[PDB]
Amino acid sequence: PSIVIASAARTAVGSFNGAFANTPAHELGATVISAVLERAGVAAGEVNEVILGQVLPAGEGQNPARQAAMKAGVPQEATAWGMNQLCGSGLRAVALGMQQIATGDASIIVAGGMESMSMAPHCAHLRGGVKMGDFKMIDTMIKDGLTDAFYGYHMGTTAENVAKQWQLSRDEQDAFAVASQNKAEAAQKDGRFKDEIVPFIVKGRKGDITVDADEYIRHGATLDSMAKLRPAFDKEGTVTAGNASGLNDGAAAALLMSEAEASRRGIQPLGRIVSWATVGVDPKVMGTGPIPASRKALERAGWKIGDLDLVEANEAFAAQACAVNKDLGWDPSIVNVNGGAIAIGHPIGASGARILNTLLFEMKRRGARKGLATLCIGGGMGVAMCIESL
Amino acid sequence: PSIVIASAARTAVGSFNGAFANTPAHELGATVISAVLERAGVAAGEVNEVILGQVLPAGEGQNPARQAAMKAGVPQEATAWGMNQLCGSGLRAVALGMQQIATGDASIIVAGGMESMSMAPHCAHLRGGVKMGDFKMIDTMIKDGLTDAFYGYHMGTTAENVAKQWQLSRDEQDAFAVASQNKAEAAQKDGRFKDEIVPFIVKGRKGDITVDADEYIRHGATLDSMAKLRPAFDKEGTVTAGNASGLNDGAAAALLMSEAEASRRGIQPLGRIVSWATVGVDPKVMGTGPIPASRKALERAGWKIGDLDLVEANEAFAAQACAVNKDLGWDPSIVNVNGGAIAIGHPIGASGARILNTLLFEMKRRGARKGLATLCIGGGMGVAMCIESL
Amino acid sequence: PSIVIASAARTAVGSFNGAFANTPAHELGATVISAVLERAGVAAGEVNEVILGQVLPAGEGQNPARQAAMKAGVPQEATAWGMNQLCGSGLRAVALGMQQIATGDASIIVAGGMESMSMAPHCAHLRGGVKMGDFKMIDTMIKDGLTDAFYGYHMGTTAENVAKQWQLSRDEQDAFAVASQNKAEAAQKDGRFKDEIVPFIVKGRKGDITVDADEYIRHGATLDSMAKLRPAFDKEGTVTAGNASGLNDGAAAALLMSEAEASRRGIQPLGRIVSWATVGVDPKVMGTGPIPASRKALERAGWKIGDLDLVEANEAFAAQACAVNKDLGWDPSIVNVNGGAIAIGHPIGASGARILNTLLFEMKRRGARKGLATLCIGGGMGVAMCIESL
Amino acid sequence: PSIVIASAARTAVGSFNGAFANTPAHELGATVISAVLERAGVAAGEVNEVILGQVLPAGEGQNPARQAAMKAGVPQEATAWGMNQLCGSGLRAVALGMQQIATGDASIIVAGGMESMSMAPHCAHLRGGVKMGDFKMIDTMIKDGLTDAFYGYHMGTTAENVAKQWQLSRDEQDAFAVASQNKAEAAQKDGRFKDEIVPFIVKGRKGDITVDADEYIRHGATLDSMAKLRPAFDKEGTVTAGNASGLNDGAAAALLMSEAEASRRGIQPLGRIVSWATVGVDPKVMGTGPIPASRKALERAGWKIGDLDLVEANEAFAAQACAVNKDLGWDPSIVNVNGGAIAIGHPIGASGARILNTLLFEMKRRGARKGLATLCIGGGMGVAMCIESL
Repeated sequence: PSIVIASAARTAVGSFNGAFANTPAHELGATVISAVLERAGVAAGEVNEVILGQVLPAGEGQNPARQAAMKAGVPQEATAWGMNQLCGSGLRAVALGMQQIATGDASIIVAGGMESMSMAPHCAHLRGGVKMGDFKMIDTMIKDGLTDAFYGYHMGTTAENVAKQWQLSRDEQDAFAVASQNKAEAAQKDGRFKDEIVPFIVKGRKGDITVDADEYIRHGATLDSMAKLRPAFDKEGTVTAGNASGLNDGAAAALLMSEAEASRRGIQPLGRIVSWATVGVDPKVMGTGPIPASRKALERAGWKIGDLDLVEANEAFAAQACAVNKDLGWDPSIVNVNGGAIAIGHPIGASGARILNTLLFEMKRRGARKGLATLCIGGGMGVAMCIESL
Repeated sequence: PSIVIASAARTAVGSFNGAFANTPAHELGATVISAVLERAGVAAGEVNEVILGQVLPAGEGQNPARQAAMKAGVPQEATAWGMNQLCGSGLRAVALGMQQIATGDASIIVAGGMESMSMAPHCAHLRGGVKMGDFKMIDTMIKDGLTDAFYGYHMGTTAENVAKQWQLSRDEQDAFAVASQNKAEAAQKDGRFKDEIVPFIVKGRKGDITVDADEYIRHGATLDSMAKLRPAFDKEGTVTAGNASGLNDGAAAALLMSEAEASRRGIQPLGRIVSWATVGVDPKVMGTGPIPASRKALERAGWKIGDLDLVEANEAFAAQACAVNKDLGWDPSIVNVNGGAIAIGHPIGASGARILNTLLFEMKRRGARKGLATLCIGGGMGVAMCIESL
Repeated sequence: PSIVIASAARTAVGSFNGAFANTPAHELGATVISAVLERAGVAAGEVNEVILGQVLPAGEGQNPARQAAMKAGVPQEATAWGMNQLCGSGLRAVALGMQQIATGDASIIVAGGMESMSMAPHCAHLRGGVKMGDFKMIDTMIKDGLTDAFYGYHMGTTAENVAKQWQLSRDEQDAFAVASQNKAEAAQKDGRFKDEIVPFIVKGRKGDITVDADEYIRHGATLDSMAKLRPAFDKEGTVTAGNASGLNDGAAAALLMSEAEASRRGIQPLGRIVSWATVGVDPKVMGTGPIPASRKALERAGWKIGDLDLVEANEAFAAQACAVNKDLGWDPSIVNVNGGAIAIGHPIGASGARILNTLLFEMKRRGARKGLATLCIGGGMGVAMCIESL
Repeated sequence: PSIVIASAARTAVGSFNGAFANTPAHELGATVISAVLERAGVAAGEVNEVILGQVLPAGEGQNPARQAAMKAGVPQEATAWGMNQLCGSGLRAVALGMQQIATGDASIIVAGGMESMSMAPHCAHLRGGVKMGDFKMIDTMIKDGLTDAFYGYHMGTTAENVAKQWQLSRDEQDAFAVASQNKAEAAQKDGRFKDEIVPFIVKGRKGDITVDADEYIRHGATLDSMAKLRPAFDKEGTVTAGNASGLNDGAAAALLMSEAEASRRGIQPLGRIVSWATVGVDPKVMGTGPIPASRKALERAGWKIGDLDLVEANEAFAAQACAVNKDLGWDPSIVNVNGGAIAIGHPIGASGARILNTLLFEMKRRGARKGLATLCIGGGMGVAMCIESL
């Protein structure tokens, strides 16, 4: 079996409690579902199934994958579900949709992710009732999204372990950070993010606001302002708000079919899924995930690391990203060419299909042939996908 | 590729705020992951992935699939993820595990679902603040678990939708409920749940307790206690607490590998998987989804309805249970043979793997060669899976 | 001016989440207002104002004193208000009521207090929003009722402070506690609380229940059972759940008018208010408040300590009650002759009027001429009142 | 006995979730206590008691009046208490303080009120527990401050009741409202609130901010802007956000002593308390409370309405302030000469002391001999006080 991504689409990535602050994740998904359809020239009625990565759906109601597909004009007769491999979710769902077609269970899939970190609620187990004493209202964003369930600290603490252990300085983390911002700023101003970003309409009482730009990219980000910041997690540490990714909203997806079905319907695919892999790692240093995963991926495809023409390797933190690129040995000038998540955002469920978009459209936009994606995952994992142009 | 369930186990279904009142989902899943590896005689180090359905993880921490897997002693090596096709999750998880192996993406999987409806919290989105006025704390079990996202009403009102369309009166639904309970109270006492139940140790402070019995099986269910219950959803309706399944906790799973690997390891499998399907229906009448799903999977297997020796059609509601039995027309006597969910419980995320357990052990018990599981799903879907024994 | 207490009444004191678990404090208040009126032969239309101490009114609605007055049939032309000097409240309200008559502003006042520690809610300030991170739902009973605002610790710690200062052993404290229980039991059995208690009807759904006995009094309390408790505030402490008072519900009040008015009406009053006083102490030793307050009240009356025939010294904690008794040196045999708050309970805003009721009805029973009621107060205060029989 | 007001002060009145959005009421109180002391030349060590009206103390900790006293340097030997007669509180407190002096129980009292409507929390009674389903988090500001407990509707509905009863047009109410704003703007600009206001320093991480101006007063308020507003309580009503007072934070107080004691110390007092009164009315028309309370206060003083030189009649709503003025018939030109609560705000427990401050400092500046302050009260009450210059 041979599967292509016929088309791809993402919302812009919103900043925490910003442009999308009150926008449910499935709203962002419904637009992205309609956009991949409209891009490939496929009708909504032809979709066999909608898969959406999503980490924090508490309070959005029954199966927000189905809400997203239904709002988007997908018929009741198709199916829809969500899944969760954390930061890996958005790219994994694409691998899961790829499997759907390989087995002869579906022909055409919409796969990706969607997150609204903004709309994640606070929660408390209250059925027994609280006879007396204070109790906690738990921020599900932190608890279920960013906190290690075994060691009880933030993801930023796992980045410190990795920084200490590869001997990455506070200066090196900030230089990779200021670089990521600079490459994103240059790309946005260069209209490199136009093709992939589908504009989203935030409906309001005293005004509709059209959002088609990444609002988290800081313009003119310097080395002086970076170096002034405090360590956010470790009191004598190195990882900061500046060289770490942020809390963000967005959605992103890809319409998948068999290669020959694309051809039939006169589509001109953005890429061909040659391989994928997920692998586990020690939770303390989850950020190194992308090393074994990208090496399993590459083995599965039959490529050496030096065959890749372009890479998106997620920037969860400046610490881990640098360590991944140090290990893998790929030319840093092909990595994250239009910047990284430190500049653009980290909408967790969406993140993997958010970079799938950036790589596919840049593979298009420079005539690259081979190209990989990879992301570290909390609790100790990595995921990757190899993509070959047609 | 031919894929076989080498083993299968499940916790007892627990009552709502009962024996597993304060037991998180991943503790029950962790018992279930151990008991499948123990029964097959396969170690945890051999497991590539853990795939667990779960509808209600809010509050539980990052990726509880990974938590259940690490507490099982499946090493950091393997990966693990959660997924959500609502009541269908537990069985879909099995189909997906089967998919990982069919595409050569892995060797050995443990697929199923878990659910603590008891531990599901109240929540509200409070980042914007509430400048003034009262607000609602939302019961996530109801909002994300049981309430249709489109018409905004509970699944017991979709059972009024189906009860009117197939003219199923109150005396027909009280007949199916008592007799599910009677079949369920006959199996539990006669030991027919023994094999498929692994006991769970509810760790306390002043007394460890061992649970190993479906506590939600009321003993001596008469028709006269059934007919005096008031309607629970529509004020002049036919769906009461008596002719519907309840809120419950539990976990349920299966070890997957190729037939040639089980054949290899000297494992006599519970059964080969021959097909599966999932189909969407009108969300108003969501309980008719097993009808299309059972028909699609029966075609993918090459079977007829008459070929089936044993069947689990999950009893979400008495209305929709008699609606699938009427349309599909299979012999009533070969279906939900040991009773069903009205009598056992409805642990949503795990319910799919709960009935699949019951099928595979009652397929080994009576010498059935063919068996279909199937389930209705909120938002309007169904899932089916055909199993032949070896 | 000479002001008398024409009549008094109180409810039984309810155990925490016991008989009165779902009864708003103003319902208890309304019954006691009705009772004082009946008992004095005074009509509700004759009341000028109602003054009710109440520490924990959150969620009860606008000015619960007014709610109580209105429910009791006191006319809309009268007025009502609440006040808060913590445990001193119910007694202070009586002094404030006396002052309305002394200054010629009113003729007829109903004064006392009311409290439902059970119905006190959890709260959080949510207007600003909680942009990110956990937050506490605060138990208002603990925070506004029982925690010192300066040192941050519970009243129980102030008790340890006094235990250490006065070198009071765990054995002396436990003895005092058991004595309280045994006195209260004996008094209850002999009918000594009948005159003071007005029965309260708890209106249900499946039956009304009449409460006319103090439910917190433990019958057959043993020294052993007290000796086996663990310290409740300091892990190497002496103050326990046993030798501390409890968390309780109740109301209590007095009807006041001038001595000349009672004579006009032919009323035989329960007592003349001869003096009162309130004084501050260090918050860390707040249990000592009764010492300066009592001495100041006695000086104002022109009485020596030895002139007192009966004393109600409130038992917040055994440690502080023992310190008070040691310092003042009054004959312990005339203090709390029918037991105290360790046995009976501590409904904060009501307590001072609860112990006035006990003192008044006992002084009548035994023909005692001179009495005194006193309490300690959180944050370092005392209140006392001198009463003489007519 | 003859009691004087030796000195007075208030904070600026803050807008809802404005300047004082995160300032607990006792911090504002403490600044006002320090101020009255400074202004009278009286030391904190000389204060016997502090009495502070406060409607919304939930979550603030034990007895915020004590907390305010202690922060201001008032010794632990003094006492303090809070009280609640709703909007009447901060004026009622002054009368209560007067009575402590008249009955010989104290020499020096600090009395007024304090309120942080901004900091009032949301709450819910959670001890029994929520077995299942949604429940309400109740805004304590609305529930305990602004909702009638008998009729279940907002104070603004009682204003509509008065508007209908007195036939007061939308246009008359709006004219009154604009006049209030324009009078307050003029007084603010001319420096008339400087004498009464003590500046309050709001402490901040990145800057302390001094607040010495009433921030709620609208500059350049137009009749057209008022006329365009929608009714806020009744869809065919007349009462709007514009012609109602607002939700506000502030504190305000008076230092009291005997006339002879002021003379001993060489203090020129702001006024002698000549009389006070409080009376009840029907809760449905609570806005009329000032009518019988004022008449009763004047009777007690031996004054005719025509004898008054200046009046502060608090403006909870235009409708009721108009009714009061029409009934009493005092010259509108001497009422609220510096504007009123519609413009300045309505910090509920502080308001009666805020208007007394405004009355006193205006009497001083214009040499007015006789003054009256009055407020309406939720639940159907009025309070009034008569003041004469020395």
